[PDB]
Amino acid sequence: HMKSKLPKPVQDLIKMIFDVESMKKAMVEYEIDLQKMPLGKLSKRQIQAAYSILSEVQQAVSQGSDSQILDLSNRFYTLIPHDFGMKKPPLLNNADSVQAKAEMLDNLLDIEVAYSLLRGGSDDSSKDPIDVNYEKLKTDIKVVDRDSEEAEIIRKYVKNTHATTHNAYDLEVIDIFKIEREGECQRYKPFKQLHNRRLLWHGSRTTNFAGILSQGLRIAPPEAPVTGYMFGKGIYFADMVSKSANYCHTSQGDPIGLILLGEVALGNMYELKHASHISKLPKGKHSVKGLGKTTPDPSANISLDGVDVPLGTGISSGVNDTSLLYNEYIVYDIAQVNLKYLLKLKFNFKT
Ligand SMILES: CC(C)CCN1CC[C@@H](NC(=O)c2cc(Cn3c(=O)[nH]c(=O)c4ccccc43)ccc2F)C1
Repeated sequence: HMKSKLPKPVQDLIKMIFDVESMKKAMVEYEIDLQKMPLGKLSKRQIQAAYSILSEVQQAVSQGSDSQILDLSNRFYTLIPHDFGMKKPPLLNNADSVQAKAEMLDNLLDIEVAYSLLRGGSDDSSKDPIDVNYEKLKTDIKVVDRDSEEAEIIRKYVKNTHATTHNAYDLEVIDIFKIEREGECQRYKPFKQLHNRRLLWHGSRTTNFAGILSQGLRIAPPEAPVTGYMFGKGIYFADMVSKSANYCHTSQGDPIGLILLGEVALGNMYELKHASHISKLPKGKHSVKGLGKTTPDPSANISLDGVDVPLGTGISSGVNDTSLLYNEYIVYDIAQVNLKYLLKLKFNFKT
């Protein structure tokens, strides 16, 4: 084949996110049986069906027995097969079981998109598959220059917003990509001049990124249990890099992770201290802010293309009885997100 004229960082990114064995490795982390439910047999209607059974388990948990829960728990394992042998699988009887399986199904939908792109489309042996798979993302990916002003700001945002409670690792920036999804700037147009626009982190495991870069950051479907998410079904961001970095699910077994920096139109923020499982904001509000105990220093804010970057060192917020150690931002319209950068990170585990 032609050998591909993309930059080397962009080629390694494409290899990373379209890695088939990594998708299988991700599925087994959720205790799924690849013998019964392999990567090829995965589909949206199976995942939505599973979401719905998880919504029924939510219902029984919220109204209190282990007799009826058994039936609802088993119907979930029917739709998404798990690897337990001749088993008796673990009972899904609490809020944690609902949250845990909801976050799995979240990941399965992103993996299904990644694999469907991979096994959809055309097969040209004369083209480099790195180029072929790059075009399927419908995203322009350019490498940011390490001496640029935007690179200095971004590295400082990584540097300053690593929390003391997440000091089992620290992060090196390997590559900084400027990204532009097809039609996203057009979709963002109603919110482009809205007040309180902020550059915020979104971390996910590397097997989600083909899905994210093709479909954008999305909302979990109607079938999904709204109790499974702390502030309901929206798109979640953080202003502390380490908080988002944790959702990469790096370890000593693959700490090369990916993380987004997106422009989020927060507007009038509906501020909250504790969990509120809502599927629609109160009138006049454009986002939720989960109030953190710690927050980046408001006086040390910096502008990048007219977008605030909260890159100050973590200080006390003056908020008392909150569930959250750090801030949290949620939007419930996908048009309020415009993804600007993607960072490839280097997790130095000190344990
Ligand atoms: C399931 C599939 C159709 C894609 C639908 N969503 C794309 C966005 C994905 N998930 C989220 O935005 C989300 C992500 C999390 C966890 N999370 C997270 O994964 N990364 C973060 O940076 C983060 C920051 C603050 C709080 C939570 C974070 C919790 C609830 C969510 F709804 C699922």
